[PDB]
Amino acid sequence: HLPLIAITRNPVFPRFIKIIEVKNKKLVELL
Amino acid sequence: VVHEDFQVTEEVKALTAEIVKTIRDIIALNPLYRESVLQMMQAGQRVVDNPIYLSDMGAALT
Repeated sequence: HLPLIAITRNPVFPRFIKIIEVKNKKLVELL
Repeated sequence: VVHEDFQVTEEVKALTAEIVKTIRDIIALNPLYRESVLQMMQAGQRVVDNPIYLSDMGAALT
């Protein structure tokens, strides 16, 4: 039960490492 | 300021990608300015709501 992650134009292909940076800090508090 | 654009804004962005890639190539081989500005604004960042201005900046480095 966690809020939906904000993709913000960051497609993540299967078995492919990706980096996400979102200006919103709320994701930082969740992390 | 005429900014006519096609209804299906799906495959046009592909061209834009090539542009920045070419731009990258330039700064990779014939550096002119700092690459930090390129890092700040990215195609995948979505903060670019004015593509014509991005094209103007790309032509500016010419």
